[PDB]
Amino acid sequence: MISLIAALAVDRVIGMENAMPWNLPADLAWFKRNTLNKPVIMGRHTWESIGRPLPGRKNIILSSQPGTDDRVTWVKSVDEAIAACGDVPEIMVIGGGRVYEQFLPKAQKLYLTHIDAEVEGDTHFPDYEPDDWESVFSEFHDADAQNSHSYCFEILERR
Ligand SMILES: NC(=O)C1=CN([C@@H]2O[C@H](COP(=O)(O)OP(=O)(O)OC[C@H]3O[C@@H](n4cnc5c(N)ncnc54)[C@H](OP(=O)(O)O)[C@@H]3O)[C@@H](O)[C@H]2O)C=CC1
Ligand SMILES: Nc1nc(=O)c2c([nH]1)NCC(CNc1ccc(C(=O)N[C@@H](CCC(=O)O)C(=O)O)cc1)=N2
Ligand SMILES: [Mn+2]
Ligand SMILES: [Mn+2]
Repeated sequence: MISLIAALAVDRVIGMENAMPWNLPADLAWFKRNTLNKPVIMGRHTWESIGRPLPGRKNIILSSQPGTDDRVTWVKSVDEAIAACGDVPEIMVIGGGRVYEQFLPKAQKLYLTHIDAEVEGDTHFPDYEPDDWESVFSEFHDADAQNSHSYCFEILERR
């Protein structure tokens, strides 16, 4: 099964100038917890924004160019990415925008964080048909001393 995980600000913004302007440690804890010990698939731009391999996870990067780092696995197509994961229960697709768009039709599950933030961005989460998805978990949090915005963890499963 293929899953997508993402953090969306208002108007499905997910990034700006190859970075994420907000800082939500609670959300990054949620990301870690839901990805650890699973393969993660990402695009090249997202690899360059993270800046390092994510520990405890098989890092798989999509790029039409040859790899420039043997600490991670490089692939050249969507099908090859999926094959490189092997026989695992859950593949996590961690973006960015162009990668998300390609894996959304294959995905059975979405892990979305909705952040109450107004941010100008250049990258959006793909527009998905709400009828196709059933919310099976929701958890709202108010802002606190560590998290400057209110946010909502949501898990959706394809109907
Ligand atoms: N808020 C969130 O949840 C997340 C936000 N982001 C943000 O998204 C932005 C980056 O997203 P985006 O600009 O769309 O870039 P992507 O991360 O989606 O990566 C795009 C690159 O990945 C390669 N690629 C994608 N698909 C293929 C394919 N089928 N075959 C071969 N190569 C492929 C290409 O590399 P190449 O050009 O070398 O061929 C392409 O240029 C950043 O700002 C990041 O911070 C990222 C993840 C999560
Ligand atoms: N919900 C969600 N939030 C995000 O911030 C996110 C996402 N999903 N999907 C992809 C993505 C891409 N960018 C990044 C950037 C940094 C880390 C990172 O440093 N993660 C550490 C966090 C450790 C912690 O704070 O607990 C990790 O080990 O996963 C991960 C993904 N970011
Ligand atoms: Mn197999
Ligand atoms: Mn806010």
